[PDB]
Amino acid sequence: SSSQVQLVESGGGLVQAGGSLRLSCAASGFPVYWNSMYWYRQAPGKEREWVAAITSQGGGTEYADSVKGRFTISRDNAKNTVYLQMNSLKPEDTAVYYCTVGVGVSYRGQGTQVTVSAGR
Amino acid sequence: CGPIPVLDENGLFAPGPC
Repeated sequence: SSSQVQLVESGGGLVQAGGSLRLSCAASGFPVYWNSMYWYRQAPGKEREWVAAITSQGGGTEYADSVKGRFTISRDNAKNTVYLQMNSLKPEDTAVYYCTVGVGVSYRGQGTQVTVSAGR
Repeated sequence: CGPIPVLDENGLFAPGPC
């Protein structure tokens, strides 16, 4: 049942530039270890932007150039959750972040709002 | 609250929201 597949993102919020955030994508209805998964972001008006991917099994991880060295994607196979560690946050990182899974049949979460402000 | 054992159709548990 495709219905049983669920992705729920949390961790978003307000944070100052240079700060850090940990996003969680909690998955149910399927095992995260066996399914490549992706983080996307979407700012209003601008087009959707792929952020990172974690391949099933040991296939590794990949990152968009804008985030290389700043973000880390990881996976907890037991808890069936995928994380996005966000460090050295800039204002251009403001967007809705959501996770997705699936080839041919794609599923996605609603997203979690991340706002990065500049400070003194 | 991290996932918990949720009863599936097959009478077994799978990760789900708590």
